[PDB]
Amino acid sequence: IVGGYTCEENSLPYQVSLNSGSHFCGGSLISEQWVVSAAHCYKTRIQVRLGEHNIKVLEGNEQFINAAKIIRHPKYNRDTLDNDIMLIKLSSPAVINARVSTISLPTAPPAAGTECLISGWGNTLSFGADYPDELKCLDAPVLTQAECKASYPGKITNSMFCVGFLEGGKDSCQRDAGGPVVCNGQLQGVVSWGHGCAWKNRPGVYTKVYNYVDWIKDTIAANS
Amino acid sequence: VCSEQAETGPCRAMISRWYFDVTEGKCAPFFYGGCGGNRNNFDTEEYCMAVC
Ligand SMILES: [Ca+2]
Repeated sequence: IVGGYTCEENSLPYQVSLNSGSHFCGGSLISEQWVVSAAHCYKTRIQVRLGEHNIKVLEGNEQFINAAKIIRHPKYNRDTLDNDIMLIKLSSPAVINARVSTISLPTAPPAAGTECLISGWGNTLSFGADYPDELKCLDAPVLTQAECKASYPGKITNSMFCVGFLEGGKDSCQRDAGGPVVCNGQLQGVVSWGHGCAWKNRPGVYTKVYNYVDWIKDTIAANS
Repeated sequence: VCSEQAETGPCRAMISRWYFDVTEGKCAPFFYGGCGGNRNNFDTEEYCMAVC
């Protein structure tokens, strides 16, 4: 997260981190057994970490659970990043509490101008690398479709939308992928891609969770 | 292929990888975003030095 601030200690109970040798992506806990992330974050083996704030410091609230099923969207396009969304089924149910909890699936599409909350342990610099140990947040508006298509001519698909600032300075970044965009208490977005981080006229591009609500439900039922 | 700059690409994941650096004449680590970029991009240093 570039241009953001440190999240309050217990505030995003649904934020998760995906882990192999190390933290490489975020995710969102949507039921006690299922996580939403990005398809491009797919690995063959993933441990999920819940209840985290400082990924380097054991604080006592964390749950570490291995993925038992990792499921990319059937129509995910590796060249266009169309349908960049993924489900992880945890091998045991997460224990729901003050520090580990579910975020709602959207009941409607995002509306331009809505202020959202984006979070993750992503890079905090637009040039160079500075990876944080503590969870960062960013308040950012949903942009209009015109704004989104103008910044990325010929690249915005039906599964994509933009959140951020055309003037740059504030954005998600590397290691934020798969993490949540939350608007009015609902998960509207999955961190996906962008040109640079926080560059002028290159807002972050996100997967539109609302378009996969039926897919999410059916997949969860098919794998119960 | 062995002379492309290390490109992290548009995706926002953080994946430890290797590229050949012409200036240093040896392979080095970089963080790759997980999609796009170019072929100067290896999983291991040994494999990088193998190709470059
Ligand atoms: Ca911790």
